[PDB]
Amino acid sequence: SSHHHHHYTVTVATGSQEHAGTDDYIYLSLVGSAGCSEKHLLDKGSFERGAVDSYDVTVDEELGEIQLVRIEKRKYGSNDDWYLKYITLKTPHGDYIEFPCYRWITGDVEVVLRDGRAKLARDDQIHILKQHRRKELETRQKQYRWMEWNPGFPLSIDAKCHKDLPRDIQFDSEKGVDFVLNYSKAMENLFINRFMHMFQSSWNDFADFEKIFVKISNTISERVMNHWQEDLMFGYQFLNGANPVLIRRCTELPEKLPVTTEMVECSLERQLSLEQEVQQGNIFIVDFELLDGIDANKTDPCTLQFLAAPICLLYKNLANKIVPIAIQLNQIPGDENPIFLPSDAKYDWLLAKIWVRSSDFHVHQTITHLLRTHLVSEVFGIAMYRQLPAVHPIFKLLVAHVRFTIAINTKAREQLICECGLFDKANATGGGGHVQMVQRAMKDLTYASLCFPEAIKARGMESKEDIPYYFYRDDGLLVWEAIRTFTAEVVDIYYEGDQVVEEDPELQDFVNDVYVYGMRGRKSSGFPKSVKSREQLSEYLTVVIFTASAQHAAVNFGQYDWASWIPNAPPTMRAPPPTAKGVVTIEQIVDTLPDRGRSCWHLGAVWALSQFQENELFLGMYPEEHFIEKPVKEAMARFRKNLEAIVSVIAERNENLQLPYYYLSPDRIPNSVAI
Ligand SMILES: [Fe+2]
Repeated sequence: SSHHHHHYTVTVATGSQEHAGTDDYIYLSLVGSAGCSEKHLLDKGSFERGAVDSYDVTVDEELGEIQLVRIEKRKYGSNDDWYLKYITLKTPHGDYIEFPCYRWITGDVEVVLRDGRAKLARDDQIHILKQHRRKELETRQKQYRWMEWNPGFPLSIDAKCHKDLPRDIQFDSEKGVDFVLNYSKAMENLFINRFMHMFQSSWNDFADFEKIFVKISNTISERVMNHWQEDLMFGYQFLNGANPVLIRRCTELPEKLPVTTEMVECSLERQLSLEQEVQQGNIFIVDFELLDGIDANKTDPCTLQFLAAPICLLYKNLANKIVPIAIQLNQIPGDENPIFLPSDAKYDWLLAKIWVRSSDFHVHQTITHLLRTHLVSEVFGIAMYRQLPAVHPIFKLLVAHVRFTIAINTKAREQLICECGLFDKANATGGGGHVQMVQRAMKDLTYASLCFPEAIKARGMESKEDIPYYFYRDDGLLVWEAIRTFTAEVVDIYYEGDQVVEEDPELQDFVNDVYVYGMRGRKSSGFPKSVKSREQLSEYLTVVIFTASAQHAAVNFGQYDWASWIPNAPPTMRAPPPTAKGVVTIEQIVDTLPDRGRSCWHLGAVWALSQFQENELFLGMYPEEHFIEKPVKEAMARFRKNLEAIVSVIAERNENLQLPYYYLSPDRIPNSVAI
């Protein structure tokens, strides 16, 4: 695809996208320490998609060391956008200089690119480079401003629809990544259009839903189908499901749950008492205080949707497996909030489990998944684009991990979770309830909650010896330390010491745009207002990236496996929680379960949101060479080797498991949060 033009040897790399070529005029200038260059007109032929064009440009006079490159595109007619990858120069004196672009040029502005050697402001001392940097930040801050989408929410990009973002942060495709289009296209692909708007109609039994499900089911999905009524599967999801972040070891029984040793005698397997067992550390808890006060979806007057705020008490049996031993569906005990038990009627216990699952699904969708992953990543991205110039070593590193984050969130807000959005179709927290969740969850979000080892230890889930079957933790720690090592290497490459980090003005303003605008300047978040050490900078970028890639994928890509069997992850409930024991029948649960119309939308949503791209970039795949220097390439190479080793470790582990756990295998962890 190489084309040579003959009258400095200039090589321009055009993008591989479906539209990266442009037929407009492209003029080029070389800005040197001893002079500037005329606007040289490139070939008249249109730059092609995936192209690499070479041109001979003769300078009238010695320009000295080439520092900057101006690129202008003037429309020949009907101006179309052009994705520039990089520009290489082979100078007369025998020097090869690479300028990474990787940006959309739509004629609107003249783009100015700098050498691919990563630089800190402290390194720049001449008017040429400094003016470029200052002006670059001026326009970055003109282009990337903050906005509050909903009160108490983290600040997001200033835009109403997708087309309102800078194209550099838009999707490569016009309508390529669309919630409406991909969800409906799945509902057709999954062969479920007949139920797309078939509300107020209930599935007559499990068998009917099962016959449609077998043809679309997966491995983990079919296991869920065969084992969703088992205490073992119920407890297993609390460690290795799609939302394995809520369980905490119980060191003292909550006073609000008046559970008794005599109540759990049958589940207990050590001849110890319930309190004695808590003293031993074998009792675990999942408390849904965050669902108390959430308003259920009232958008459908012909169906009442209901939430709960359960407290689930679980036990680690002689097999070192965590299984549920007690469930109270609401927060304040009484005569109408029974504590259901595995000894109760089959369907009392089953309905308790169904409600616990529904609550976990609501938390996952809103708190675990959206807020703590997407919106955090978007905050980091907006701060990045505002405060770190493209020549900064932190920008070159994070740009690949915040790719498609702003755009996916904006598309969500314009199609998915807006007022009367697709979210309200099947979820009971539509109409505003989920909004309140985020607000209430905000004050619980802290910088330590995003640091993985601290987060694991904070709930007491640290000991692999006492809690051996926590694969999510085991893989997460491997990946976290891998990324920490990679980030440490980069930091050490670019910061002589803590003084250089501390004196870095653009890093500090980036951190502060995260603290003030991202977290709203809330003191109780724990976010650094300034980084003064390389260990702290490493940890900060580690939080950023791990939230943007590994954690996000762990919370997203278990949705079709585990939520696909609706009884295992109900998006809504159509009856209030049972207030008495021995009064509920399997039929009544089927009637409490979602209708046929919401079924299709939930299934399509989890399937569409559970998808990898055909040419997706996984952890370490950095095709866009923003870094072009040798030491940083070696650091990336080591990153890749350690990741591949972890892939081997995780595969060998999966070979000996009932149900393998592949979500934290780096070969399935994208770079950024694109869904
Ligand atoms: Fe996600």
